[PDB]
Amino acid sequence: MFYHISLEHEILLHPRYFGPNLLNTVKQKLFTEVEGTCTGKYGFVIAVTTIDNIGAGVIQPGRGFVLYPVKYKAIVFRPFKGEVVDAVVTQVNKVGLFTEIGPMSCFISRHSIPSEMEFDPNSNPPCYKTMDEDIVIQQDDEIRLKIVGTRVDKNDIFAIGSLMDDYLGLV
Amino acid sequence: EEDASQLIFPKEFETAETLLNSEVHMLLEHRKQQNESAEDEQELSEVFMKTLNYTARFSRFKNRETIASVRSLLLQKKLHKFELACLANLCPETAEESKALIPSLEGRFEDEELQQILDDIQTKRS
Amino acid sequence: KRITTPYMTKYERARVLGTRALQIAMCAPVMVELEGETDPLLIAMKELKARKIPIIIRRYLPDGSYEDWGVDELIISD
Amino acid sequence: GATPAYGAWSPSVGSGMTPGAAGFSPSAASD
Amino acid sequence: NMLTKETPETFYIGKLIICNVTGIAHIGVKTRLDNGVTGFIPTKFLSDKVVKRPEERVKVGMTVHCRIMKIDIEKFSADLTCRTSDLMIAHPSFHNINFKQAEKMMETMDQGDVIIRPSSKGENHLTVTWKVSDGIYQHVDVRATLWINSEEFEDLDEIVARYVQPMASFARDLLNHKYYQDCSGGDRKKLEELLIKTKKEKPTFIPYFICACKELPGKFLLGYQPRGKPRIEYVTVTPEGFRYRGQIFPTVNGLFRWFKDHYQDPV
Repeated sequence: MFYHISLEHEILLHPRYFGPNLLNTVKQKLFTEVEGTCTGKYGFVIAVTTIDNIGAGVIQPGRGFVLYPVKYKAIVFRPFKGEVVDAVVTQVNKVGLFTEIGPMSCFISRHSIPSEMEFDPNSNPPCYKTMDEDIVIQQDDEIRLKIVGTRVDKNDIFAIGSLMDDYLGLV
Repeated sequence: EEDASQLIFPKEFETAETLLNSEVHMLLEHRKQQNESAEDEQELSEVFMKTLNYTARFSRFKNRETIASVRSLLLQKKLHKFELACLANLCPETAEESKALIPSLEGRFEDEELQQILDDIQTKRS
Repeated sequence: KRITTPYMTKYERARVLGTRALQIAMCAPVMVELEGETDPLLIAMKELKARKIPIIIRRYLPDGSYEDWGVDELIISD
Repeated sequence: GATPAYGAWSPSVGSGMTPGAAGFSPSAASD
Repeated sequence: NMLTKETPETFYIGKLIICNVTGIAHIGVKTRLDNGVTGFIPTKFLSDKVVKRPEERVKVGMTVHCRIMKIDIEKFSADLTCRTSDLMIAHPSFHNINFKQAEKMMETMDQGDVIIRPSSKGENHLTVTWKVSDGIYQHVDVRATLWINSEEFEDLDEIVARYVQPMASFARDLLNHKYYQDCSGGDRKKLEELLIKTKKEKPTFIPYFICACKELPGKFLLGYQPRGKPRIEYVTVTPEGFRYRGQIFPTVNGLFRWFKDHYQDPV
């Protein structure tokens, strides 16, 4: 779930970047460093909206590299356990369902799915229906789910869904 | 221990600012509009494109004034910040569905008091 | 409300000259016209004579406070 | 480079004293 | 196809096919191709029949790129063309140059002809040079620190029309001044003697002159003789107007009108 918080970071700037475009160069380096990455503390970062201020560059002793502890106002996406969101189904397989929560892909197994939703391997598009064939769930459909677990695979978040609670399907 | 169902989060995340699907959608759209201009600039990555096409399929309302109105009519209540995002994004039909999906609403408020809010949210949708 | 001396001590002058020379050695822009010289240290010395070093000194006080003094603002000793 | 900034120079004005009388030519119209 | 693994179907006419010329039988250069095809370049590919074999058109020992106009992989032929052609007032000019050599093509154009050329100090920089006077040229080194944005890099038809054209017109306005002179580029040693030599002919009337320096383009010299002591006062020509005594005038005549009512003070 997306949020807007204030973060901090420092980047070393090589002395070749000194000049009238110092602040512009610092901003450009900041943009291509903290966009799209992920951390286990704050979660996955989408992008940066604006920068608060530029700190005082403390030149290191014996080294021309100077660090700028910049504080930027960026957004972050850190889903937690128990949250309910609305995602889209990407692929339907007998092992389980595949979805895509923005910068995440979760996964629901057949055990989580109730017994009413059977398999349709005979039909060309992998789909799940009921006995009466009234409700149909397939790919490219806005299907909800519940985040019952979380995981970070070395700055690569991958949660797990569930389909036990009622009112989880077509709106 | 981290479970949003029981309204618990780390200290850093407790002081965060909630965002709605339409809000993040328009923020990313404006960022794309700014970045596409000013040639000789590093183009967007696949993360930006996937987030855009993910948030564009759940934009209940395009007008920014709709976002302002729906946040203003909701902040007047005594619900926490976490209850401002999920309830305004999912837009459930009846109060029973909202209470079932979010266990925090069970016993926190009356039935008609939440049904009227859900009806207002549904009407605010474009 | 700065109370430290308005003169540049020899230690600060030496350190600023060394740091500026190190920066020029690492391909940094100069702030003064070169008359046909190449050694970074002499470049820094000419720069200090011309009062154009983009460095400001932070003199820490015993209490904990500090004062930011700019090379082009205080008087140079040598 | 051998082509420095030329418009960035600060034009220094010279000072002096000349206690003279008012006997010069008049002004003109801007039209 | 079974052995070489490269049939003529893959190679089409017009597409550039590299023909590595390794040897010559009689006149041409018959070598091997990239796909193991015997590329025989005839005398037509090099334009040499009863003369020395084609070495400049076809690289001997190495691979020479040429237009492929023949599919003869199975027949041990390679119709690769050795020739490069076979493979296939206010006049703003352009230049896709150094500084010393560029001066050789500036004295021919008249005043107002602006030329844009790259810079010679860093990267992603440009220098705009506009005709000022006879021998005087202002080299505006745009990073004359003219601050601009990056979107202007795509279209350069407005920077000279927003900062050079009015400035060039204002500078040219002073060229046609009644009391104008050059004095060999306006040297400081030659412009001082004239002031003392012209006062003797008319001690009462104190005339004035205007000239532009050569070592520092863009700084005119407006001198006068309040008494038997010379004095010099520079003036800058901004894009919007002039900069005299710190004030900026909208029109050229404004500076002249304001100057004739302030020089009477004792200073």
